[PDB]
Amino acid sequence: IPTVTLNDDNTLPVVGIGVGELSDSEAERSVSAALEAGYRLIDTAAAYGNEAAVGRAIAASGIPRDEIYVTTKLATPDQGFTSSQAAARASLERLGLDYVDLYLIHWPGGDTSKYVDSWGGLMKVKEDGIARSIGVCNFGAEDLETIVSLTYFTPAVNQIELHPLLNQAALREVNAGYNIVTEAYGPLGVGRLLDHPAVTAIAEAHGRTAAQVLLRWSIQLGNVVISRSANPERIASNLDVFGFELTADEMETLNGLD
Amino acid sequence: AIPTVTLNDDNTLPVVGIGVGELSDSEAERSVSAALEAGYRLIDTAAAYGNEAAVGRAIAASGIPRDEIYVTTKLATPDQGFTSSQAAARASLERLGLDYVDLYLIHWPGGDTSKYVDSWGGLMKVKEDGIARSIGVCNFGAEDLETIVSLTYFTPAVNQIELHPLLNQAALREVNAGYNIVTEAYGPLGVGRLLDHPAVTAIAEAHGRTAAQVLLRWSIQLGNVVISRSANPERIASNLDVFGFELTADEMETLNGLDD
Repeated sequence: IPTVTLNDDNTLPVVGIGVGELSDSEAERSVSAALEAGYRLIDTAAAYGNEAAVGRAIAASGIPRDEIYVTTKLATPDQGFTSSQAAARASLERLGLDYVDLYLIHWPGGDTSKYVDSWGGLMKVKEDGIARSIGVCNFGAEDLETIVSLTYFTPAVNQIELHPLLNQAALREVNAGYNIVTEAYGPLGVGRLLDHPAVTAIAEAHGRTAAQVLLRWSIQLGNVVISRSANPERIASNLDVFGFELTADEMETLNGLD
Repeated sequence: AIPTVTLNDDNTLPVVGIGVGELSDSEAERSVSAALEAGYRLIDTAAAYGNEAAVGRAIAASGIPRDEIYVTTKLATPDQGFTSSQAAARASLERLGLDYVDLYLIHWPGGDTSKYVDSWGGLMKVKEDGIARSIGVCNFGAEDLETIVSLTYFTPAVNQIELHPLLNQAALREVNAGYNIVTEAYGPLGVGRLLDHPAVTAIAEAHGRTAAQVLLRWSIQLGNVVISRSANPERIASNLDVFGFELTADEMETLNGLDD
């Protein structure tokens, strides 16, 4: 499956699975199903409380470590320069891993000093080999300008809620301007977009599912797209989004919903 | 006691409810059963979800009097139209195993304006016939609302939209209030991420409440009906316990400032 090349020369798959709001057993099952299906990009977070579960599914998968792309995140209670560096290490211990592929600040917050410090900490985390790449979630233009101007180190990724009713055109421009990759989560709009008349028309034109169209659109925007879990049958279906492309007109239609 | 909102048609709905979007029949039956046992009475389903029969099985199985339960379902987009929406409402009732629904909604306006205007006229008949106590819409913008109100003279009771502190819909809530339309929020946790937002966590700590409880309480204090995505029996019972505390004006202001 296709990759994007990050500004630090590392690569990520353009699709992954997220495990937010999953219990330990649900998380472990979901990751294990996704890996069997062909997913390699796994999105977790310390705040989810299920890193150990995800680590267990990874270890049992029998897939080589270097083919898996593990993302986790700094929990908000652990924000800060010194504390973030310890937090990343604590996540590794829970995951049973020697490194993660991508490590993210989960939220900037209104205290600029805290997220600036967190970013300086994550810079040390990358330097130390603890994370291959570093990035952020839900940073606006001003938040990005602040870390770039004060630290001189640009995030690899900015993770944001993105779907045709919230297409994030403005922020994608800002992201791309800094050579930051946009990572989309919530690609289905809380399930509602699966019945959107424009989505259904395009799905029917291609003989694909509504979810497939939603995902393919996001991929064609240049996004890395994270699907929530899921079920073995739907997981396999969602991954099957590289055998068709949406036309310019189809893109324009979906682009006009926001 | 779970408080209600009073709709423009004089009917009332509980201020909190559970949704079964993206659930299998098995999951929906389990989630609705759990929610009802925990004290939820407002249930949000849709024809497009394909789990109406499962939801209806759970409602029937509960033994709770029908008149204490508030069932919402929705017109699937393939069924839009004046004549077809009236048939669709009845097909939903048959799947739900019910004689009426409390709230019946157009799922999406769509680019075909004639289609949703006709759907709206059909739903007016559905309400006239007693098949739905109240009728409304999802994801209608100001132009969509002006189109249906100007052409049909009948105002929706509810406008259901995604709404959380990173997408607070202040503008659409103003549009809705101008028409005396109740805003119904879904995705109140922002795909789960808001559970770890520093401002939410500080306010949760101030109250000795969970982050989810603060997020739902905020939405309630905005005047919304708030639908929670289906969760575990432990979580859903916790999420329902949002009426023994109140966010201060400062706390509201903080959570209101997150979407900029």
